[PDB]
Amino acid sequence: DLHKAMGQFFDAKGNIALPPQITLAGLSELFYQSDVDGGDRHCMRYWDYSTEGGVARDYNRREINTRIKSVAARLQQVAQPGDRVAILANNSPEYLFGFIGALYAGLVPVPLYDPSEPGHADHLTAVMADAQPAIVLTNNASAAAVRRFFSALPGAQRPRIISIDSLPDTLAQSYQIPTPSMAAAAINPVDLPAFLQYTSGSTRTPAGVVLTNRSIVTNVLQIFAAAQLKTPLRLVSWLPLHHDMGIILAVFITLLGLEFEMMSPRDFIQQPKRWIDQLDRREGDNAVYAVVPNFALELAARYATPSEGLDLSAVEGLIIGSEPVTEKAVEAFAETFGPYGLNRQNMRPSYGLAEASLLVTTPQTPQRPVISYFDREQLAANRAVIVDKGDNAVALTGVGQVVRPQNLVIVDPETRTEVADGTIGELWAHGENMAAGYLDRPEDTAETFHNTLAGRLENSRAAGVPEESTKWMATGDLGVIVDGELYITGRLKDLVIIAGRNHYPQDIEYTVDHASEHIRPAAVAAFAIEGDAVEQLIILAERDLDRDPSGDAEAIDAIRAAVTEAHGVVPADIRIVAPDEILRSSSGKIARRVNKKAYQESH
Ligand SMILES: Nc1ncnc2c1ncn2[C@@H]1O[C@H](COP(=O)(O)OP(=O)(O)NP(=O)(O)O)[C@@H](O)[C@H]1O
Ligand SMILES: CCCCCCCCCCCCCC(=O)O
Ligand SMILES: [Mg+2]
Repeated sequence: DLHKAMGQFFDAKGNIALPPQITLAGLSELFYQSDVDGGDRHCMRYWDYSTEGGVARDYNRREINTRIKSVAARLQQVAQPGDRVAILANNSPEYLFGFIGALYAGLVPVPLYDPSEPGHADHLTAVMADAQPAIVLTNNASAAAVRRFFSALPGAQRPRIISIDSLPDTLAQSYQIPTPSMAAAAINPVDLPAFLQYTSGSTRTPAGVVLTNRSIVTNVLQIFAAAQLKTPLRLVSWLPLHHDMGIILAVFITLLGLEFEMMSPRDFIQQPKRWIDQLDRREGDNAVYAVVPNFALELAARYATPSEGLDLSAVEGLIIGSEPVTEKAVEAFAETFGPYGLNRQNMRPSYGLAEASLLVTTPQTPQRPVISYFDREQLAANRAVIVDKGDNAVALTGVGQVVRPQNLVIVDPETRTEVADGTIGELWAHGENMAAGYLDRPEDTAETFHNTLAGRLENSRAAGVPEESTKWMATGDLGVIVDGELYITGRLKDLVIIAGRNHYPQDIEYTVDHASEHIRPAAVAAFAIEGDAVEQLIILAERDLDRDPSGDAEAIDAIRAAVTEAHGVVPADIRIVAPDEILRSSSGKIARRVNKKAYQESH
C-alpha cells in the first residue's frame, strides 16, 4: 500500500520527520521488500528506436532490483561509500540501473550524457575536473564513445569504465547494505550527499548541485502528497536522464515500483506520434501520466495528428514545465487532442529547479490549467493587474501552489523583503527539499542558498520559518502570486530592461510568433544585449518548415512593426534562420542564453 507507506513520514501537522539513518537507497529497498508478491509485476518498458519501428525491452519489479544490486556489488569491489561515479550513457535501462546502483553502494552518482552526442566536450571536461569521479558507469552502446573521450589522458589517469550490460547478474548476490559510521564527527546518513546534478543551458562554468538524501527524499514525499496520484499508474517519459526533471522522475517512479515507459528525446522529436501513441489507453490502464516541456505541446499538436480510435481519457496528469508554459501551446494541444479524450483539466503546468531537488509548485486545486491576462504596462512596472483578454494584455500561465512542507515567497531582490501578492518579485524558497549547495563553490552557495528574509508582510507566505533563518534559496526567477496562484514571468538575469521598462522574453516571443506565419511556431529567442549606452533587443526566429528565405524580408518588417507597437521597442536586430538552426538543449527546448552567447560572438 503506497499511500500508507508514504504517510509514515508525516506527522499530524503535515511535518516530515526523517530517521537519521534513512537514505534514498534505503527507502527504495524498504518499499521493494514490502512489495511482497510484486516481483513479477511489469515496471519498466524501454523503447530502442535504432530501427524506425522500435523494439521494446521490458523489466519487472524483481529484475530491476537485481540489476541495481549487480551494479552496486561491482562498485563495492572497486570503491567506497562517498566516492563519485559519472553516468555517461544514452537514455536506457542501464542508465537507471547505474544511477540507483551507485546509491545502493553509497556512492554519489553524477548523471551525465552520452559523450558522442555533440555539444558536451567542454562541459564534460569541466564536470570531470570539478567532481573528479574515479569511475564511469556506461552501457555497451556508449562505451566506445566514453573510452574515446578519455583517450587524450595518460592511461593510468583514466577513470575505470564499467559497462553495465556487460555485468552478470551473479554479482547481485554479493551486494552488501552499507552501514553507518558511529564516529562522533559523523554526518547522519540522511544528511549525506546523494547525487550531484550539473545543470545545462548556462554559458558559465558548470556547478554541481549537491542533493542530499534528505533533499531528494523530502521532495519525493512532497511530490507524492501534492500530486494526488491515482494508482496504479504508468508514467511515460522521453526526458533526458541527465536533466533534473528526467532523472528524479525516473527515480521517483522506480523507487515506488510504479510503471515507467521511456525513450530518448530524439525519438520524440523525430516522430512525436510515438509519444501520443504511448498515452493512448491500453486494456490494463488505470492512470497515465506524462511530463514534458512547453515546446513539446506545439510539436505534438502539429505533427502527432490523431487517428480514429485514439483515446487519451486515461491521461490523469500532463505535467508541463522546465520553461515558460504558454497559452498558445496549451490551447493548441487541448484543441487538437480534446476530441480524442484528452481532458484539458489534466494539463498541469508546474515549476521547479535543481536547487530545490525538483518540484516547487504544482496545481493542487481543480482550477488548472490557469491562463490569466495582465496589463502589459503595469507588468513592466512590477505589478500584476488582471485585464480582459487581448487589450495590451500579457498572457501568463499559472503553475499552481507550493508543495508542502515548504515555503514560497515573492521577494524584492534589491531590499530582500517580501512583497504583496500581485507585486512581481524574485521567488525565494525554504524547505528541506533544498539542495545543500554547489560543490566546492562557497560564495556561489552563499549567494543562492544562504539568504535571509529582511522583512515580511503581516500575512506572510514565510509563516512557519524562523525570522532569522539564513537558509532561503533565491531562485533567480521572477514571478508573482495572484489570487493564490504562482506565475513565472522570467529569469531575473535575462530581463529585458529598456528605458526603465521591464520586458519579458516570453511576452516578446509571443508577439514575434503571432506577427507572421512565416515564422516557425514557438521557434523564437528574444533577449537583450548591452548597446552603446543602453540595452538592445535582439530577436532570433526560424522560418517555418515550408518557407523560402525570400519571405524573410517581409517577415522581418512585420516582426519589427508588431514588436514596436506591442512593446514600444524597435528591435536592434531581427535574424531569421533555417529550421533547427536555433540552438537547443538535449530535451529539445530553445537554449536562450546559449544562443545569446553565440550571437555576441558574431556581433
Ligand atoms: N513552469 C516554468 N515556467 C517558467 N520557467 C520555468 C518553469 N519551470 C522551470 N523553469 C525555469 O527552469 C529553471 C530550472 O531549470 P534547471 O533544470 O534547474 O536548470 P537551468 O536553470 O535551466 N540551467 P543553469 O543556469 O545552469 O542553472 C527555473 O529556474 C526556471 O528558470
Ligand atoms: C507521476 C508524475 C507526477 C510528478 C510531477 C513532478 C514533476 C514536475 C516537473 C517540474 C519541472 C521543473 C524542473 C526543472 O526545470 O529543472
Ligand atoms: Mg538555474
